[PDB]
Amino acid sequence: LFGGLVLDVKRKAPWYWSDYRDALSLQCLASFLFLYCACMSPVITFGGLLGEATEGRISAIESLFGASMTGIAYSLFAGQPLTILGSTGPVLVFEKILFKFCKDYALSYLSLRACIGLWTAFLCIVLVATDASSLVCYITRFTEEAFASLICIIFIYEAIEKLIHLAETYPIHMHSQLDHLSLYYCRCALPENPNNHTLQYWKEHSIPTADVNWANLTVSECQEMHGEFIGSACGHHGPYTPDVLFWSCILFFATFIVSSTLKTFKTSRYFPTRVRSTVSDFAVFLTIFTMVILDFLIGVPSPKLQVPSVFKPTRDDRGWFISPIGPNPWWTVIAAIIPALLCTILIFMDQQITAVIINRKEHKLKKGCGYHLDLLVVAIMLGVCSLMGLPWFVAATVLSITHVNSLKLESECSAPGEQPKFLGIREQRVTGLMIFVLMGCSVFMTAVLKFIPMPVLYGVFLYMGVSSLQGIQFFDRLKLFGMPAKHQPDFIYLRHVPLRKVHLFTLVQLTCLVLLWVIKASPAAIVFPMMVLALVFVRKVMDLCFSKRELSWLDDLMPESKKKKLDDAKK
Amino acid sequence: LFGGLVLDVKRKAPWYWSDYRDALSLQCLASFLFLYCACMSPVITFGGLLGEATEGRISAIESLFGASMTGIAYSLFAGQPLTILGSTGPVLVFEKILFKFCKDYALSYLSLRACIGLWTAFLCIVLVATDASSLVCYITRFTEEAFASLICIIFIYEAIEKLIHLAETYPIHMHSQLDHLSLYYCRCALPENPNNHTLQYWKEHSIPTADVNWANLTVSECQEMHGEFIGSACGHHGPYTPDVLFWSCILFFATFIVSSTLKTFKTSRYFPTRVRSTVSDFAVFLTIFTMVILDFLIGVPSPKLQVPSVFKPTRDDRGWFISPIGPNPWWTVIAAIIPALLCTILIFMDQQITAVIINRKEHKLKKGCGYHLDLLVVAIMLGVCSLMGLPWFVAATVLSITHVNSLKLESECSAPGEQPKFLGIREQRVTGLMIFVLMGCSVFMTAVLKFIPMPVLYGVFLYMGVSSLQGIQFFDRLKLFGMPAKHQPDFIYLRHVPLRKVHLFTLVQLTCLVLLWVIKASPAAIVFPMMVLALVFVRKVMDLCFSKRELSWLDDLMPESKKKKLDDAKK
Ligand code: NA
Repeated sequence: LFGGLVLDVKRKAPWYWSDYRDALSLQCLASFLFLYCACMSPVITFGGLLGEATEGRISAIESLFGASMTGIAYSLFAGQPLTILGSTGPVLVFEKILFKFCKDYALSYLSLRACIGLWTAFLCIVLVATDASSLVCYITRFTEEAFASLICIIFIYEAIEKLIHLAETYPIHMHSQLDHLSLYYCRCALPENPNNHTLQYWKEHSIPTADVNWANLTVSECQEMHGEFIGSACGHHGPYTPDVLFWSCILFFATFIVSSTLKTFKTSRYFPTRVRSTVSDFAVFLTIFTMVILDFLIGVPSPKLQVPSVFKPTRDDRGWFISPIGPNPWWTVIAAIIPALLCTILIFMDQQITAVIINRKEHKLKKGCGYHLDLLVVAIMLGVCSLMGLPWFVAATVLSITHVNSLKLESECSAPGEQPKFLGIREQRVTGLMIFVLMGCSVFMTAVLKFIPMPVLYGVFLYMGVSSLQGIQFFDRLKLFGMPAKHQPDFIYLRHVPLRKVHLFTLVQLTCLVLLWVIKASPAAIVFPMMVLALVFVRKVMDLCFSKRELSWLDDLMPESKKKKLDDAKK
Repeated sequence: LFGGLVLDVKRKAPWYWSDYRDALSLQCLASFLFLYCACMSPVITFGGLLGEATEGRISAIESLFGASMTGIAYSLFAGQPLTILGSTGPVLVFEKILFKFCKDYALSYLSLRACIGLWTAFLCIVLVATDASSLVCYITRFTEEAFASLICIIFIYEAIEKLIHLAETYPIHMHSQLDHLSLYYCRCALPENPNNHTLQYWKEHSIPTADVNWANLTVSECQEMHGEFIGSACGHHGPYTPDVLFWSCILFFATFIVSSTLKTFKTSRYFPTRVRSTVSDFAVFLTIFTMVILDFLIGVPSPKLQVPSVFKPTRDDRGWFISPIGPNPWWTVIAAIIPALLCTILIFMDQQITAVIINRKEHKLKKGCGYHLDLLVVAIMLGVCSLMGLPWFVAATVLSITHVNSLKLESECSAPGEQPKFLGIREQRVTGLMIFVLMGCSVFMTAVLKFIPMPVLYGVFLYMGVSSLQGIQFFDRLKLFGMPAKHQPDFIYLRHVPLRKVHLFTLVQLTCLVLLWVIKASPAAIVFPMMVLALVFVRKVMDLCFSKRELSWLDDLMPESKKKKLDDAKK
């Protein structure tokens, strides 16, 4: 109820200091380096992708600042501070819709977006007052996993989409004809039967004496007269990249084989435990390090994550921090209630589901946890980031899970080679702080990531997407389609529910994935969070479609390993 | 004594028909398909490499003809049908020196080599008459593993090394730095301040008015015209290749990863076992299938394997069948006894050590073998090859072993995935025949391998090298010196033979390996076989340096498999 959220803080304050001294060097150092690089790339790409859309009033710097701020407060005042936030599809689409709505009565974007951001923030406060942890517990595995797994796959989907997309901006000579190598050339030249736009572009910009200069230009230079890249070395607007496409694929493919090699070192027998694990958690940093040397030696001009080195608010119509919201006539502010209310619901439900996925019996919880405090800290930080007109980041699934696995407490007497002991997972509360502090300080740090190529981070991302789901029981079953039925291990959840019913839960769950997939692909697509509601309604039905016993074997709330221990000790 | 190799044939007669009907498709098909390709490129690089050496007296086709016969007869008429007689170092150097010796008193090269070939054939005939078999016992695991490990290590190195050479002969740019890509050029041009060498080459070949040609000649034409390549894309003699390095590396890595993935699919569990196992054997065939297709589609010119379709003598002044030697001074033929005596010794020991390495009991077969038959068919094949003026071939290590490992019976009764029972190996002896049958018929066909570039054959080569060294006990151990003794792998040495004693033995084995290694690298390298002699002498000394019980564990002529059975049935 109202004033019952105090109990969360009271129940985490004795533990608060005790969770700093928990932290160690040689593990956290590595986790911080890993998450620092990981977290930086989506913020910048998102900031840019969003920059074009909301017409140059938002850019890399605005996303960097809001992201620094958010990370610093979240890692301090969260009742589950192990979620490492990252943007999602509803925000990106929502902003575009806000933008399309903001093409009439469009006197300031910023004042309208602060009014919308404030209404949804304050509403998130109204939700934590009433009924934020009075319904949350009604959920079960079907829906939480349908949501988690589907999202995780998109993580992989855009890792690949990122690579294939590059393939469009970097083409190749499709048959080299080396004998004709010395004949290859490409020069810029004037349009032949030129379009009006090229025509208008040339006239109104006033370029004098272009003929002495048109015989050969640099790559940027031709793009500014809009001329044809004519030659036998031109098959697309972008010249024929010799090697970027095919090196990029080598970087991409080598990372996903090598990164998996490094994380499985933990169970190797060739060393004692002390030099083993410590090679197996520097992994992402070593893969960044070696692909960096290979790229340095044999110089392919492969893309990198670039960050600007100039510090400013963009468009000269922003202060660093700007309070005023007067320009829109007053009524629009009142009219914003219906979108901000749809958003407070999508934001609320995203957050809470993600909290449910952290607060399972996987990634064991040692101490108590709070829903209301978690929601409180996103709601206050959403309100202030919106008050400074900066980008929003919401608790993402795969990021939280990989953050939680990198730092971890493990036994002092490990079995010879085989049988590593999980023995919990760490919560420090200081690397989350430092990551977003050091990424805040990287407005003027441009050298460190510029070298770090884009492809190696893309592999890191896809590997991340794959390894989060090794603990999600559903994917295991998804991969059981071509597998025979006598070939699996004991898997108690298989022995007392028929094969026909196992496949039948996988087909239906897969149907709702396919259903999500098409709603995501609609030119609206914001129904998706609210779809988790329907996945609960339908779920209840299924007790009658199939026996209640028949779901107490799969969705069963306690994890499969424990029930294997339990049922074997009964017999 | 004499006529004592007859027992081998008497012991190979009973099995004769049963070892064709033993033969089964898809485990033999795939092996043939991978080998056909593998063996042709091996006898093609050695025939063209001898061609430059013998001023075009011996050709690759002469090499194809000798190879087709050498293999065809051997797989019919030997005592081990899984040995493949490959293009080996000793031949080349012998032929060099011989060519160098036939510059004083060397009117004819072909007749002199044929006389030596008949003499060394003859020397193996008196050797094979008496005691070919008895002296085999003096060779043991020490020497054979030392010898073998080095050969496989070298083979792996020249897979990688050959690839480096391709990048060296098709030069690459350190940095493209794309903006100036379009600015780059290189055109052929007349030599300025011409060197005496190109001055001379130009003059005597009589090619007038090259100035009108040298505005811009093609890469092939300029590179044999000794003209200077002048431009910004020529830092060196030839323009930088856009795509050859990265495409060759993609074929190389890809082939090395997919064949080893596929070959371990036996111990994966995605399908019923019967349809599982068939896929793994053809994987080499599958890597070939898909890479030929991919290169067919988007082409990157890279060197491709061609064979002379035209069936002829070389230089059109030498008869096919040639003639019996007679023109040379009679005495030179008698003088050839000493070089040929040297040759016989090395040929007998090189042959015999490879045959010992195949006829291990960890390499056991459900059939016999005959050393004396193998030398005998080698001796016939050595005389006929020499009388017809063709290249000789001595037993190569990796080819014979990758044959053996590629086809092996393995049980399908096993538990799914892990533990596929070893159940001996497979010696049908019908694939060797079928390989060499198809390259014999594929001497006037060239269309088959013109569409397979070298790099993919090189990735096959790297897979051959890595997978081959399975059976070598020593290399396993070298890789266990890092492993501690807390959870050390089960090697017999820990309780029966002290770590100190295993180490002293491995260090002395390694020193004699490094000594065989420097000997190989020596500008003679005739001395490589006689060293094997020394490896015995040194073996004897240790009979006073150590108890004999403590060395019967790793140099046993009964495998570990038997010791594991014995020592487990005692306790
Ligand atoms: Na999300």
